[PDB]
Amino acid sequence: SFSNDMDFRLFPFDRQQFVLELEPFSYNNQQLRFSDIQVYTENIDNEEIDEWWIRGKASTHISDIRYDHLSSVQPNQNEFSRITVRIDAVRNPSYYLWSFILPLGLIIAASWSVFWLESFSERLQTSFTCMLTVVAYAFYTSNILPRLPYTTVIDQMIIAGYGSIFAAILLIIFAHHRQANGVEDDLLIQRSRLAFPLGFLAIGSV
Amino acid sequence: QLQESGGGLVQAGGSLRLSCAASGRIFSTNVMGWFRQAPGKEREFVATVGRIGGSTVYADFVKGRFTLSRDNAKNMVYLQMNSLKPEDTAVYYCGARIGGSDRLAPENYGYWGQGTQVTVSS
Amino acid sequence: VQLQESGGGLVQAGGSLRLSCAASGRIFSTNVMGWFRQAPGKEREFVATVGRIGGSTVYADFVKGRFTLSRDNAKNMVYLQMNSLKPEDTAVYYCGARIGGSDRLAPENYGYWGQGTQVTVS
Amino acid sequence: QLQESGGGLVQAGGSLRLSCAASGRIFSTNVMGWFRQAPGKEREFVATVGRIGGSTVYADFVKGRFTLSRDNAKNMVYLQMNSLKPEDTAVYYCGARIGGSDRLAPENYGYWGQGTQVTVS
Amino acid sequence: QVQLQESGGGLVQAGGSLRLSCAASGRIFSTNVMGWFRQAPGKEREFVATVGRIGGSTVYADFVKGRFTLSRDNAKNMVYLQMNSLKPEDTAVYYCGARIGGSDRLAPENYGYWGQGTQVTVSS
Amino acid sequence: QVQLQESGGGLVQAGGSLRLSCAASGRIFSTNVMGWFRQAPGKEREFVATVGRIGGSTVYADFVKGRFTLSRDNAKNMVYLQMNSLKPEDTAVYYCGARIGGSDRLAPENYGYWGQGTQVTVSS
Amino acid sequence: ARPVDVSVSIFINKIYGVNTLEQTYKVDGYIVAQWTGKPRKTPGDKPLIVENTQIERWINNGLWVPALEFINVVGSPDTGNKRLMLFPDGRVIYNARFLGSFSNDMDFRLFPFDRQQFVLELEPFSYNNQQLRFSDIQVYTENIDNEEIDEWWIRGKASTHISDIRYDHLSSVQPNQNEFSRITVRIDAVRNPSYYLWSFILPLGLIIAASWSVFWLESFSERLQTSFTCMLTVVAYAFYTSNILPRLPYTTVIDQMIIAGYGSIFAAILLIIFAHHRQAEDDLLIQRSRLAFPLGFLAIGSV
Amino acid sequence: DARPVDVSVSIFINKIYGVNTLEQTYKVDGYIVAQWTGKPRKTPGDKPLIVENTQIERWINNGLWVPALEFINVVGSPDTGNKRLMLFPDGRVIYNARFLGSFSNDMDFRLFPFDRQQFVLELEPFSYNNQQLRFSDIQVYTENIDNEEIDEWWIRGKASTHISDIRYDHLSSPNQNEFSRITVRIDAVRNPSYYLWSFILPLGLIIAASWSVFWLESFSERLQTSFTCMLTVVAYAFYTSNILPRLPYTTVIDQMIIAGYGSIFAAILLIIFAHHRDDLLIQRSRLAFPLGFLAIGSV
Amino acid sequence: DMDFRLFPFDRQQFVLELEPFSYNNQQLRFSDIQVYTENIDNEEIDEWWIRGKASTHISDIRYDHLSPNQNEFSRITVRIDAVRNPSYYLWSFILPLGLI
Amino acid sequence: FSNDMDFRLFPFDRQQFVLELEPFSYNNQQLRFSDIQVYTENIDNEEIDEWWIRGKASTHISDIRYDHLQPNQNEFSRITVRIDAVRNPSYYLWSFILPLG
Ligand SMILES: CCCCCCCCCCCCO[C@@H]1O[C@H](CO)[C@@H](O[C@H]2O[C@H](CO)[C@@H](O)[C@H](O)[C@H]2O)[C@H](O)[C@H]1O
Repeated sequence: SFSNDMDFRLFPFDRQQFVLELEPFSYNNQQLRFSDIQVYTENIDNEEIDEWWIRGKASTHISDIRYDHLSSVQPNQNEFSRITVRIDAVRNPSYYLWSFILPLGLIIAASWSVFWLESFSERLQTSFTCMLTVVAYAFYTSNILPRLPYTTVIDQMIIAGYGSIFAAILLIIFAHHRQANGVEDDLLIQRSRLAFPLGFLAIGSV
Repeated sequence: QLQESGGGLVQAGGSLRLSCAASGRIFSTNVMGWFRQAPGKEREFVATVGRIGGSTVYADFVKGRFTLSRDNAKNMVYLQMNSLKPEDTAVYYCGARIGGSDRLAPENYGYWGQGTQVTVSS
Repeated sequence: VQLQESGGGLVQAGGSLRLSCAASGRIFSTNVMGWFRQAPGKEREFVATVGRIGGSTVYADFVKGRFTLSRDNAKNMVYLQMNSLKPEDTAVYYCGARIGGSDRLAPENYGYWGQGTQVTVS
Repeated sequence: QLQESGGGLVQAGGSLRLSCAASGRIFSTNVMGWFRQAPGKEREFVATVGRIGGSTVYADFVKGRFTLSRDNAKNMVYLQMNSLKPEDTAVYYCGARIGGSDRLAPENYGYWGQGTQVTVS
Repeated sequence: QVQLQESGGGLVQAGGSLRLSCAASGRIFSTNVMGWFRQAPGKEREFVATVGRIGGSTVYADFVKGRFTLSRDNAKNMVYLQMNSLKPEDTAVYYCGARIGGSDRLAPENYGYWGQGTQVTVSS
Repeated sequence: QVQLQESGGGLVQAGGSLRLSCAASGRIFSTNVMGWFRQAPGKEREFVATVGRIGGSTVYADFVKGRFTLSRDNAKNMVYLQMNSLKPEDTAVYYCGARIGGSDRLAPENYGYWGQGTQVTVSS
Repeated sequence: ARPVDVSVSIFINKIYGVNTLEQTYKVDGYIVAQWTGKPRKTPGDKPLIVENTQIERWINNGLWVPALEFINVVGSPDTGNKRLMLFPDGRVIYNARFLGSFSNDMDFRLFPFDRQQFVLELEPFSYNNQQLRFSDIQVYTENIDNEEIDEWWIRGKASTHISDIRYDHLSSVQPNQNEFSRITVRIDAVRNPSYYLWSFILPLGLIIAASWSVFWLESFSERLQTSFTCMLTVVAYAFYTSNILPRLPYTTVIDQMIIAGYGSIFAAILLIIFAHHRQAEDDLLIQRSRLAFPLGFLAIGSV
Repeated sequence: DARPVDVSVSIFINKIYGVNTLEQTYKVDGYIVAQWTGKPRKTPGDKPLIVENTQIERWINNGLWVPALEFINVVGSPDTGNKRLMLFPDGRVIYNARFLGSFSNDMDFRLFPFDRQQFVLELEPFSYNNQQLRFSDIQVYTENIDNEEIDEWWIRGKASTHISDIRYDHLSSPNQNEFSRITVRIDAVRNPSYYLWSFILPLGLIIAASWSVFWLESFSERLQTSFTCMLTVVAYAFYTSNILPRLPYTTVIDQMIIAGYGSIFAAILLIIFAHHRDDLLIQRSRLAFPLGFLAIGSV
Repeated sequence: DMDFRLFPFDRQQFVLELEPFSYNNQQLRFSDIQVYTENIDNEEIDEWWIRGKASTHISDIRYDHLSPNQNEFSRITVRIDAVRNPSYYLWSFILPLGLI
Repeated sequence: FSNDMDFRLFPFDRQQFVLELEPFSYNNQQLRFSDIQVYTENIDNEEIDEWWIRGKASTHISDIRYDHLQPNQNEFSRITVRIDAVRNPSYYLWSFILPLG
């Protein structure tokens, strides 16, 4: 098991650099140095079924690591030779595009149909079914997606669906009580069946 | 924005002390690394801080001649160059690591300064 | 995907040939191509193909170091340099493309076979 | 349904070849095994196939004297019994393993046959 | 649920023998949970013997030193304590208890349904 | 809601002894959280002693050198620091603290409900 | 005979793999121990390097290499390469790679805003402070570039103590033999709460607030049934969070937001029914808690 | 001829954790100390001698007697860290070792989350009967607890100990079939606060909330909200199943979940029966149905 | 072999099979086998309910791929019969399902 | 053991489980495989098993030539075993596909 700096914020479209670092444990570069490093990798037939898609040939470096905290202090005796190999890869996002992002777009889009219902009571109670549909999808997401200390693209779509549905609940209530007279029937704003999806798409573009 | 300095012409075996001034949104100086590029040749790695405290990464051609130091307060890093040779003649750039995991890869550095010319003659 | 073999002909025992297989269509690389042969009455048997790890190549037991597989990914071709031929090698040498599975030595995991090139040793 | 045959009377030291015909839903003869039961005693294991290919399980009293074989073509098994002794006198039954996790356990066999008597003087 | 009755104790000279019996009756499907205890005036009720976790084993107090034996009769739901080479220090009333729960065969806390007990006296 | 009160401090000559007491009151479930600190004029309040994680152990600053000993009376919610072989370097105010949380009983930052303190002066 | 002064350095490469329920974590790094032993002969009278399996051969012949135990490690640590540098003057530098599971006292009650102290405790396994004492401790950690992609945010430099541990059950006729020298290393860290703010706390806030919309419905039947769809949505969110969040034997902050949502919805159910079956006659005025019900909730939430 | 070797033991328990309810196991990290007296020996400077880890083997090979002590109730080989011998010139030998092991014990979680457990450690020589080696005494030392509100388990009382003899029927191969055993026991109770506020309290509000179907005024409303309630218990039973431990029997919470099902189901029957036998009179069971639930609950 | 098709009412047979690794039954034979199991206090808290004392067998395994009378090995077989404790699955799974 | 497995047709997928054996240090001038035989388990009923073994075990003996390595010393003898299997789609048809339809 090897460790590395990995950033998954662009998941499922992230790119990683898998590295191996090699260094003598006890002999400095005045006693033992690396003269050259050759790397060989698997011959891929078809990467379609592969979780990761390798890009480019393996990269290599030879370098000197100088340590400031070595007890003895003899001239030029605190440097070690280091080999670094890097493998670049891109995640195969096919599974996450067709099974995660697409259904979530259909769920969020379908939530915009509440503005086509005829009664205020219908628009409000249905939104809660939409709200419950995103929560249901959030659980389906979490149980499969990798754990992270930050939100990914999919996590932000889930958040965007919550906001949209919540913003619609507000707009539904507002239009039905806006006029503060009892006959609050702002059909003009209720005719934001086009303006609400466009307002959503606008905020998301930023 | 990064700005180098300290360049100049020098005779073989002489010294220089390149300086890199950082200004803007850099958490610390641990991110800055020195590179150089000679006419025709590609830009190559020179030095930067190591992962674990107290360690510094130098290119194989340094051979203990150059030293990387920093002043986190002034947001600057210095490359004390000694025993310079004609092969060290090039434009020395100062870059900032972005991400990935390869301190030695220029592909993972950005915000390059204009550079500073170093010339060693015989 | 379409494959076309070439380079066959007649030769005496101990001679040499250089077979070529040109790939035309949708192929990810030449790693997926492998040489096979089928003599009259005998099954179609594996000859050679690339190995899983770089620098390695899989050869049938009867090759005995005589044949050598090479490739020009640019021209999208693979070559089979056959040396020290023997009468037993007479057969029709086809060129297949691994259609999946994890048995490079299995003809059942190959397809898009070509018209074949005849090779005869006296 | 299973049917045995090949029993009879034999002199101490002689041989016999028991046969078990199998009929019905039986994909392979591996599930079949031989048992024997003397009057007053309990039905004891004799022979069945081993888990891994090439192996066969025999009771400790067999001592290499018996040999179980199979004719998957006719869907049958045979118990070739040699060097028979008076201790081997019993009714030999043929059973079919119907699950469980013990090849040597009669409790895991059903579809028993009528049995065929083996008698040694 | 269950009830326990001891018997078989009495007066014996130092070095003699006694066989105590405990009969159980009620909601008890095994005699493994039954255990012998003793309690003389002046001291606290201390463990004597009970069955071990693995078959074939038996747990005895350190003062038994192999002199007492716990036998069983699962058919008759009875346990027996054969006490030999008796010492004057073994004098006490011996109780029979059934294990309620916990997971310490040696702790009387985990025992309930105690019986009346049988007095065991050993003189010189 | 906890209150701590120290006592036992006073003037003493080099090589003398003192016994400090600390009484805890309020929402406190045990004296294990209590720990002794000391602060000199123009010096940072430094750790002295507190109970150890495993029973029978006690943590002492490097300058104790076996001279001090921490004991307790849980029933009365009190801890005691016996100070022997005192030197002029031990002159300071000795504070009693209760461990709020964290996982470093040597760090003053993980202690609260500090007391007023008792002065310790070792003359020489 | 004075005690052997041992100078220790600890390099920490990584702290990860927190187990909340067991209150443990993983640490990868090196431990360097220097000390002066008996003078000895070495090849060319130069510092001699001995690695791994050859170390044992030297101990058999007389070399003294004391075992330093991690007090708070869980099971045997995974020791990789290890090394001795032996000097003719007697100096010994022991260096070894280690990966171990370490335990500590962790309070996650303020999750996802909890702070933690990752500690390493080092102590000789067999030699007291009359025989072996720690003279100094240096700790070196990773140079961080951008802490945004990291689960934990380190705060301040590593803290170190050198203290003595006295054991009461070693008291012997020979006194002063029951005290051991201990090194303590502390790393302070705060959790990175971004993911939990945007993906857990924010949505839950929207679900709870949206349930206050029932008081804007105009039919008693609509008001009451919708509340059951709201209770159902909190239970649905309850196990969405239970799948990602850590297992604990106590409630946290998110756990209490959830219980509050249960209470709000259940309280509104009582109010919607009270305002319909206890009048002289629907009470459509008490239903004007559209503002009084959220306000009352935030008020109680202020404690 | 010779009497048994008397061995004094001390056990330091650092942490009992990692309970596995279904396997009835738990993890224990601590130290074991074993002291006995051997044949007097010479030591450098006549001070106690220390032998650590791999060096111990050389001493056993050179004739030093170090009996193997086994944790009877440990599941698999324990993870032993550093280990040490201290040899005194007068003959005393003190064996010390760090251990981490998984231990088994009869554990009854039927009263969860209000269950009480007895974590035990059973020590017994592996080869030497109590005519060759007996345990003279046992001392146990446990952790000093600051505040138990954060701790999953609340320890109660001091650790109990036992020294007894185990007699094996299968070792009749004169009178050497008995073995000395040490037994340590840690009594503890579970911290239920988490399960009351996050599991039992919400489930109560849900079961109670289901009872409001008797306040809806149309029959089509009572029966349809009942499915919403049924669906809420299902969603909740799954929330619990994902957190609470796996057991071969029901717990208090499970019976509550089951009671939620029965209450909702019975209500669904009363709603239909009352309709076809529009009787709103029995629909006034708003107080009858909850009381009957609580009455049955006690039983 | 374990069949869970009658879950939660399934019945299993826990087996141990022991055999010399290298010595055939002309060189090493098992003369007898005895098994000792746990004395159960009460099984209501246990996941599996043991039924009957351990069953044993000593047989000879004949291998056809070792080619005179040197291809038979002695094998011990132990079997512990047990039935699943179904209480939990009856009350918390099957019953609520019937109601739904 | 690892191999190239394609589960796109799941739950109706077929797989080739492979074993590849080769000397670690000795080329085919020093050590060469002469034959390979494979014996598998005797199956009673396959309805209970997750996978169904279709056909006998296939075997190969080939030579692997390594470029990265005297002449004729860069070639190792390799055994390959292949067990063809097919998944049991029963469980997935009744509990997953049918309810989804
Ligand atoms: C008409 C109605 C339409 C409703 C539309 C609602 C759209 C809502 C979109 C939700 C987007 C969430 O996007 C959120 O962005 C913020 C701010 O960059 C990120 O915030 C995080 O990263 C940034 C860096 O970018 C850090 O500086 C910050 O401290 C941290 O919180 C969150 O990680 C991400 O989750």
